[PDB]
Amino acid sequence: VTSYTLSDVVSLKDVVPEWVRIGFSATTGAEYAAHEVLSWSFHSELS
Amino acid sequence: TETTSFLITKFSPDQQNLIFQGDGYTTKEKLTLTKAVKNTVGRALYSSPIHIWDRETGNVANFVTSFTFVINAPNSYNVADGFTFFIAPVDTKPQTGGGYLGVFNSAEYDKTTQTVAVEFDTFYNAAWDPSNRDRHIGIDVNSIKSVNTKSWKLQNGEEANVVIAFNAATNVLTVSLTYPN
Ligand SMILES: OC[C@H]1O[C@H](O)[C@@H](O)[C@@H](O)[C@@H]1O
Ligand SMILES: [Ca+2]
Ligand SMILES: [Mn+2]
Repeated sequence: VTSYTLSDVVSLKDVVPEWVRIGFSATTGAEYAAHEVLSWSFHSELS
Repeated sequence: TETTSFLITKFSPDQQNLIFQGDGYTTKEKLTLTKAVKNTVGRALYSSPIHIWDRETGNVANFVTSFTFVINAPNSYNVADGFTFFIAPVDTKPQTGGGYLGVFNSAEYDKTTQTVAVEFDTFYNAAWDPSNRDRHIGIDVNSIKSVNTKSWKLQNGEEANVVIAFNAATNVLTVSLTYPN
């Protein structure tokens, strides 16, 4: 079980609009690979 | 209070609660962003917009997302370019491909982009990536040049389990990637 964690402060309020859409992106260029997602869950709560 | 939640433990060929862009498509069991072909881009968005913060109250949402992804490189040594989880405006569309990961257009800070992404970068772009040349996890804010990174050893074709959480109280975004082996 190998694990990596990273964290930092992101003032979301100043970067993104009030409403957003979330998703995944993957690209290839001169070099490449297949990028796949097997499952996905999300939960948000705004008071 | 406004909450939005969803769980998809297995994708289906007809995944209607998702918006596809580029070469993204689903199949039985998996969501494919890109095939192992040169110069492509694939994106998938959840269909419903999400209320992340509110100008009226100034409150910001606490959120958590979990997903399992797999990178399968036919050439285990020459791998590009990477995968990202992003939060963008409702009208988001693919941006520059290749090293830009389909979410950004430059290494300078562009406030008009209004996108925060967490990248899983597999290729070293000299112009902005970490000098150590390591593959890495990175937090991107309106720029392809991460505000913070962590070297990461890609395990070709292995399922990576990821959790990204955002704490509204502290404005801390936490990313966590785990492999079986
Ligand atoms: O695919 C690796 C590399 O290939 C080319 O050099 C360009 O498409 C870059 O943007 C990309 O990072
Ligand atoms: Ca890169
Ligand atoms: Mn990078």
